Amino acid sequence: STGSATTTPIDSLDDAYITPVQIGTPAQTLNLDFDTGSSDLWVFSSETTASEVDGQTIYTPSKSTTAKLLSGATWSISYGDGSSSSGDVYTDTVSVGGLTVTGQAVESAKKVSSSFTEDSTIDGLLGLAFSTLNTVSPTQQKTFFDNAKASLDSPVFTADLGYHAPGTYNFGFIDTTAYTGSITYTAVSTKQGFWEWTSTGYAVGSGTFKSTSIDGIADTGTTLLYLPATVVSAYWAQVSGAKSSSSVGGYVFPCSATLPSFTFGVGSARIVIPGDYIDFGPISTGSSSCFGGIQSSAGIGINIFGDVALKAAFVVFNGATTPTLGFASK
Repeated sequence: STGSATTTPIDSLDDAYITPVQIGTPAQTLNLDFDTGSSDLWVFSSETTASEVDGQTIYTPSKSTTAKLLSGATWSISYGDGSSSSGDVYTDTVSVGGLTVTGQAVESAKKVSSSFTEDSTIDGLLGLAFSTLNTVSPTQQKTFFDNAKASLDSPVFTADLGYHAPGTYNFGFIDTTAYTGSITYTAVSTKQGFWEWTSTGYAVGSGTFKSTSIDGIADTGTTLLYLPATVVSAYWAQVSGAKSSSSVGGYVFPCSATLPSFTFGVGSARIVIPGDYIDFGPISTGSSSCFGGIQSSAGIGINIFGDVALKAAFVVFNGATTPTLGFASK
């Protein structure tokens, strides 16, 4: 089997992407944030504290004839941005772009933090990291990908995120029309539960390539590109007037600038992030100070190849017995 679904930016800045997901019988369609940096499928629901729901579409398990309470199961998660959610668990039928899993753990939110409430466009998350990170207790649950894997034509999914435009998540096949040149595969460590790999270096604009190992994670659920302070300083030093602002919480730059591209290495291959991808617009409405899309990972504890990087590539998440990551230009 295979699945194919369109993923759509939630706003004009590509702050996140939502993908429609069918849950239950009859289908309840929710727009979820596909997140290769976490491993829980959780949804706004009929159980969510009413004051914490503001515009989202909710899952009502009592209206699904295939929903079954997973007795005794609870979940609780906190993300790297400080947001959180928690609740109980159902199993139900879940389909993505034509691909169907029965008995998928659907984690029903009883509580969500304010950032989730304030984002009316995201109805929940669908985790695509390794199932070892799943928070369900006392019996850890498998991700959608994990559950589908054996049935897929090939044990892979691919992320093809758009710049200010829709893109695609495919399951079970590689669309050879969706990229240019070749796919370069690189090793993955699953020891932290992430799609963790090592970039071979970087370049700023038309500058020379710096060969240096950068360990980080391929994370569709993170907006920006988070890299070591040395690398990030070298980038923003090429933008007149750019500076790190502790009051804003990162590098800002004059909205009148033309940003340079940023290249990262995948083995001997190179992915180029156009400068426009690195502009996240005014820090506040009407400001001429703009927020940068490349930020320091210092104090995160890990480097993160978020959407800014990933949307510049066609990315293969290869879930073979020995997982690997593949990157192509497009």
